[PDB]
Amino acid sequence: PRVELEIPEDVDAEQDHLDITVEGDNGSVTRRLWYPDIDVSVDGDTVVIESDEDNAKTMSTIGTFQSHIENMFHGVTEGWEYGMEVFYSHFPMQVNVEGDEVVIENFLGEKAPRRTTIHGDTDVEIDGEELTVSGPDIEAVGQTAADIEQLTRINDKDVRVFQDGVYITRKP
Amino acid sequence: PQPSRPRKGSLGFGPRKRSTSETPRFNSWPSDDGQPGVQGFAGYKAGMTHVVLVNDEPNSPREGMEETVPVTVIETPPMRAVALRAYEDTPYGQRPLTEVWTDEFHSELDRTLDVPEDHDPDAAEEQIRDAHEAGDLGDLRLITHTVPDAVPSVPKKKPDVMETRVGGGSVSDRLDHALDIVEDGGEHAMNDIFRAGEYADVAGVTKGKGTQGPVKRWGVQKRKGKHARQGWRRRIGNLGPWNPSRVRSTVPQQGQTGYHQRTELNKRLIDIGEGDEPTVDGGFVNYGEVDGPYTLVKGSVPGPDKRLVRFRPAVRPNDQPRLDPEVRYVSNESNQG
Amino acid sequence: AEFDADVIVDARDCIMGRVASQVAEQALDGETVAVVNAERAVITGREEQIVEKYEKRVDIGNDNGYFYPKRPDGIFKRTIRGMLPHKKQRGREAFESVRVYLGNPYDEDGEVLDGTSLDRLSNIKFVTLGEISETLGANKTW
Amino acid sequence: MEALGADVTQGLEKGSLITCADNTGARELKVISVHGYSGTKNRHPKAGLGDKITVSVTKGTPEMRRQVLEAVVVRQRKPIRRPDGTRVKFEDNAAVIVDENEDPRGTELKGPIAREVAQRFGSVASAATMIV
Amino acid sequence: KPGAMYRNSSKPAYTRREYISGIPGKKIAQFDMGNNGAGPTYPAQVELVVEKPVQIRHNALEAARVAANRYVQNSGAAANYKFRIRKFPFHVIRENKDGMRAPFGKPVGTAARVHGANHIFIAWVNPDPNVEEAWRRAKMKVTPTINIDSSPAGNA
RNA sequence: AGCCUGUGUACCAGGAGGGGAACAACCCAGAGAUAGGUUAAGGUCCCCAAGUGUGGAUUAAGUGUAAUCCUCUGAAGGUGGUCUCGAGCCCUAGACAGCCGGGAGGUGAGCUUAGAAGCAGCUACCCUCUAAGAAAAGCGUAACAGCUUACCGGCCGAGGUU
RNA sequence: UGUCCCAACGUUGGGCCCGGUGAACUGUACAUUCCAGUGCGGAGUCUGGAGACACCCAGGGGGAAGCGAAGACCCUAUGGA
RNA sequence: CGAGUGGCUUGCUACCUCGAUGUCGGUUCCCUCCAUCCUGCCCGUGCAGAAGCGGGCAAGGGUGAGGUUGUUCGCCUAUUAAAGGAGGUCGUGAGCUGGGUUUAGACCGUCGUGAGACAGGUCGGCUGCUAUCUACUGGGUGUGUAGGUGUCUGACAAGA
RNA sequence: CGCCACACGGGGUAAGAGCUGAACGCAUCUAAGCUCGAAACCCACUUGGAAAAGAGACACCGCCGAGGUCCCGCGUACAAG
Ligand SMILES: [Cl-]
Ligand SMILES: [Cl-]
Ligand SMILES: [Cl-]
Ligand SMILES: [Cl-]
Ligand SMILES: [Cl-]
Ligand SMILES: [Cl-]
Ligand SMILES: [Cl-]
Ligand SMILES: [K+]
Ligand SMILES: [Mg+2]
Ligand SMILES: [Mg+2]
Ligand SMILES: [Mg+2]
Ligand SMILES: [Mg+2]
Ligand SMILES: [Mg+2]
Ligand SMILES: [Mg+2]
Ligand SMILES: [Mg+2]
Ligand SMILES: [Mg+2]
Ligand SMILES: [Mg+2]
Ligand SMILES: [Mg+2]
Ligand SMILES: [Mg+2]
Ligand SMILES: [Mg+2]
Ligand SMILES: [Mg+2]
Ligand SMILES: [Mg+2]
Ligand SMILES: [Mg+2]
Ligand SMILES: [Mg+2]
Ligand SMILES: [Mg+2]
Ligand SMILES: [Mg+2]
Ligand SMILES: [Mg+2]
Ligand SMILES: [Mg+2]
Ligand SMILES: [Mg+2]
Ligand SMILES: [Mg+2]
Ligand SMILES: [Mg+2]
Ligand SMILES: [Mg+2]
Ligand SMILES: [Mg+2]
Ligand SMILES: [Mg+2]
Ligand code: NA
Ligand code: NA
Ligand code: NA
Ligand code: NA
Ligand code: NA
Ligand code: NA
Ligand code: NA
Ligand code: NA
Ligand code: NA
Ligand code: NA
Ligand code: NA
Ligand code: NA
Ligand code: NA
Ligand code: NA
Ligand code: NA
Ligand code: NA
Ligand code: NA
Ligand code: NA
Ligand code: NA
Ligand code: NA
Ligand code: NA
Ligand code: NA
Repeated sequence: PRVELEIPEDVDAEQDHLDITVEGDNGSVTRRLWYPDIDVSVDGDTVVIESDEDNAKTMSTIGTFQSHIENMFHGVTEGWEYGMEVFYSHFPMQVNVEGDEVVIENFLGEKAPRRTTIHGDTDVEIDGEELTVSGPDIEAVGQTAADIEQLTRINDKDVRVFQDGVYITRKP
Repeated sequence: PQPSRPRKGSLGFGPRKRSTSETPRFNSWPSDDGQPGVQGFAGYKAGMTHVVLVNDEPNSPREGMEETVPVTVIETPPMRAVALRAYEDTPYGQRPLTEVWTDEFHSELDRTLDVPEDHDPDAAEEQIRDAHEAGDLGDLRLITHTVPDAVPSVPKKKPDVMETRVGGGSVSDRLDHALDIVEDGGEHAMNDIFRAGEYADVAGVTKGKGTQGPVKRWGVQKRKGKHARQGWRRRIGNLGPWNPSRVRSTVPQQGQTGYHQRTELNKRLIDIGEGDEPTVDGGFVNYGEVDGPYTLVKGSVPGPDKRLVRFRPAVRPNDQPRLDPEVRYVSNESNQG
Repeated sequence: AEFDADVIVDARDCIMGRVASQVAEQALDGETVAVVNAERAVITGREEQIVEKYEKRVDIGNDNGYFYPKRPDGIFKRTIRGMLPHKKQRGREAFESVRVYLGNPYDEDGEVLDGTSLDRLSNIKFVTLGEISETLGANKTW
Repeated sequence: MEALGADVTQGLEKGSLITCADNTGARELKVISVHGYSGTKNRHPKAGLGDKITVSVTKGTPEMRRQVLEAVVVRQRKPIRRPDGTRVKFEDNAAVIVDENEDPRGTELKGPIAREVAQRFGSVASAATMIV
Repeated sequence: KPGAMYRNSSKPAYTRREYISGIPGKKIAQFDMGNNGAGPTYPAQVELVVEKPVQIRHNALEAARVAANRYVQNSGAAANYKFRIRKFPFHVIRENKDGMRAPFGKPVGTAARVHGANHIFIAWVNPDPNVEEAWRRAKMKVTPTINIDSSPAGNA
């Protein structure tokens, strides 16, 4: 097999060994694409994912590499953003970004603040009861969002009753 | 049904053999946080007395009130860092590289060592600095020793030598600091390292009791009821099961008990002074009278009167330091009666 | 320190056992050998299982004892001992005239024995001796 | 529980017969258990000052006898160490019957009581005649 | 008692009732189910084919047959289909319930001997194979692994 | 059952030597001494004599590297893990999926019922517009609304489905 | 009331070292073993591995299916009383 | 109804020991297993909370004291986070104990003509040995590394 | 029976919660990659440890003399040693 991805005019993608870096106006993202017998290369204008095998496991990865790369293209140009909405019922939940990590205070009356460290060059801009996670690296971003939502996870009581927490509102 | 019960004694202090060096050897040092400094000091145990203090604990419903504390007195006269030893990182751990010695030696340091008569301080210092440049310099420590002669109650004069790590800011900054200390005469004091109110880990070789039975050596029961009248009183039921057909080392047996090294963690330094204020009337039993640089350590301290004990800034404290505790009274009443 | 190795072998990206097999065969022919860059040797397999075996070996034991290395250093050497009749005179000789090192303390670059090399390009299920050691709890002195 | 503000040497055991320092109609008590206590193979459960124990009435009024009530140790013969290093010991081992809420079943407490007991059992305390 | 005790065809044939007495009755209720009034005039005919010679206790048969027929009530108590269990528990079975002394056992039950590849069950249905499911539930209660086979039916 | 009791036969007993990790009866093998040679069973990465042998394919579980067996377990039941081979049907007159748009009216059918309007129950299930569109397959409502399946069109582009 | 919680300290005679006196039990051989396996199915000696520098002192007895007694139980004898 | 795992129960078998491999219970002391009673992390719920119920990972640690009974088991009490189970020659008598089983004495009941019997009860009724080897706990002397003093390193080992 | 001291925190996982993601345009926590996550695992901490046969390292003293044994007074040590 062999797939060819024509890189966007806005982007530049270079690669040495198993590492691929994509750079655009929005930034740069590097990724390790390592899988048995799958060669990835920057052919001037196009990125080529090729292998000599065709068994399901390979094709499986090939497809994974593809989307992975395209997501990079998108990230360095348009970028990636996740929308989130803080929500509480009795205790006013206070979400602030302090340093390289978002902090949630007074969650369910909790004296102890809840926090998580942001991943990579992800921007977590908070405006009122709305959050916006953005960055050129979908992996980082996607996780930063997810962590934030996970951070208000609750197991001890009924969730249908205790719904406080921050949630992903819009997925890229 | 046979009730459960925890095994007798711990398997964390073994083998339970006599110690190699009557002088303690820390196997862990504090973290390199603050400024450059020697991470240890020593002295000779003297005895015990209590002291009244002001509840210092902020979380105590008694903070501010009187409180009698048991304190062990320790004569901590000055010591002398006679040399700076350097270690290099290697595929097989840390290894001593060279050493920087001095010329000014205590009149009686030759009762233990073969004091240097010809030593090249600078080549050594160079070798080290070239190691650091290459970045193969491992931590740095000072060969130190005590001055038993300074302590009348202690019969020995032959000094007790021991290496102690120097932790500081940058390696370069503490390397220098070390050299400065050594170069002088190596002379330093408990004040230069500790401050009353701080916590310290006190090492030392416990009191020896020769061979003892399992009952005392491991805390196993004595024979009870009628079993105690039959010819067995302080022997354990059995050395094990039929199979495996061998006696497992984990079974409590007779042996050398005491005279083991013990590093007692988080001891609070109640006060570092000098003079004869802590000394008791009649004289500390089997020791003598104190009157010079001393330390007051809260609680107990391993080892018997006259044994060399070693201090180190706690490596795993639990509380925050509450400096210089107010001492309203120190009992000087006779330890006899 | 100083070892007149008639042969210096580089284990980096080489299948431990396939190296050990040949290193034994040679030492028994009277060859003094030195294995270099142990920490970079590899063994194929599902990492998780592989570590369970080695970890089990560290835990095995009794009063009589079962001393198993944790450093990629010994690991390799014990692997080689297993291929020599180390309790016979001949064997102990062949085993003693062999030495494994972390990295390379020599000037020369070791050679790579035929059929012991692993292509990282067409291989993802394998582990580094060093990796194994870090799990066992060794002190990454390399 | 709350810190007694002292160090105690349990002077009592399961099976121990103490005095009922109150006018409930119960004269003697028999320690059966010690609230919150778990001992060790062969160790007789021990109880001391300020411990809430379970009891059975050994001597007293017919209607009080044989009853399994709860109580609190108010005094013991074995010494207890106070913050200033002093030791304190009483003339006997006595306790006071108490209820679910820890309020004295009785009206009056006969004899002295260790101050420390206050810091745990108010109503008992606020019922005391003499508090040493 | 377990099937492991009588599931193999290792004993001689023991079926002569003229020399055996005390034979427990068969738990099997019926051998013809569905519309037995009508004859095999159906488009589709599937069969449950056993894959290894074994012995099947009347216990297993009844439980295997009920489970399927009882389930074939996805079609109605008087639905349009005919079910058939072509095997009968002929082989008598004993148990030695003295130790090994005079151990010839006492009749405790009967089992039908099925050879590998025989069809123990046969159902007739119009293109409405709910039956294929009635059998995933039937060979669920018999010792052997089984093959659900369809004969007249190319309406795939 | 490494159980009890027959039968035919070969073995152990009373049978060495070679192999099987060890091991009476499993494999070769029936054996005077000594000597050279070639094999048998079994084996050729090391321990250990001889292949890190050749062409090709599968497996990723360290499955496995375990003829036989007290000894080597692993079963009914399950698997869109993966490889191979076959059959039917659909597709550049654009398939399979996804996304967009459409999903109309007579009419909220009749009947029952205060009520019922696709969708409580009962009966029927008719024709118009059109490129589609049920007298409605699933939710949802007190009943409506609302959300979608069927059905049609577009975008897209290669095989797809059983 | 130390039978117990729960053990402590002490006294006397031993124990330990020295001089003198001076046995016995036991012994196919070999023997520094451990974990598994195998074997007449309960191995220091076989097989695979592991561990193991030699000698000596004290100890409490896990193993040698430890030593001591041709099993008193059970069955068998064309036994005895 | 059907397929299994374990080797704690019971039975089957008669391979091992009758020139003896000391019995039951308990006790003391040691290691282990997980099929987990508590403790940590989880999933579901007929999950509002609190308290539970069911399930998953997990054996680090814990799992105790008493009343009757020789009892194992079990019944009962009060505490408890919980008061889980099992293997180790049903671990453990060259360690203890000796209540029970199982000698000789004796009674009662039933059977027997009788001597006497009991898969009945009962009162009484013995616990040997100086450790050769091995094992382990502690303690020394030599030799190897190849002149001495002092200070360390750390392959690995133990811990709850 | 009295008194003193005995963490936390890192790292990797199970179950489990998730991210990105294909085979299979969709979907999907998994197939490649990744974030988290147990009193359990590794480190941390205590204790032993040159007999680790790769039998170690450093400083000084000494090879006609450094140091050590015996000797004498005693124990912070001890059954002999
Ligand atoms: Cl006892
Ligand atoms: Cl070990
Ligand atoms: Cl060997
Ligand atoms: Cl691979
Ligand atoms: Cl209790
Ligand atoms: Cl012949
Ligand atoms: Cl493996
Ligand atoms: K016997
Ligand atoms: Mg709740
Ligand atoms: Mg006796
Ligand atoms: Mg005194
Ligand atoms: Mg006084
Ligand atoms: Mg007891
Ligand atoms: Mg014969
Ligand atoms: Mg060869
Ligand atoms: Mg296997
Ligand atoms: Mg087989
Ligand atoms: Mg061997
Ligand atoms: Mg005989
Ligand atoms: Mg007889
Ligand atoms: Mg006669
Ligand atoms: Mg015996
Ligand atoms: Mg489990
Ligand atoms: Mg355990
Ligand atoms: Mg009792
Ligand atoms: Mg037993
Ligand atoms: Mg037991
Ligand atoms: Mg005996
Ligand atoms: Mg014994
Ligand atoms: Mg004896
Ligand atoms: Mg008796
Ligand atoms: Mg009796
Ligand atoms: Mg009796
Ligand atoms: Mg030698
Ligand atoms: Na005796
Ligand atoms: Na006695
Ligand atoms: Na025994
Ligand atoms: Na491998
Ligand atoms: Na090990
Ligand atoms: Na019979
Ligand atoms: Na089946
Ligand atoms: Na023959
Ligand atoms: Na053989
Ligand atoms: Na394997
Ligand atoms: Na006494
Ligand atoms: Na023994
Ligand atoms: Na089984
Ligand atoms: Na059995
Ligand atoms: Na015998
Ligand atoms: Na016993
Ligand atoms: Na556990
Ligand atoms: Na009981
Ligand atoms: Na016994
Ligand atoms: Na005995
Ligand atoms: Na963790
Ligand atoms: Na050495």
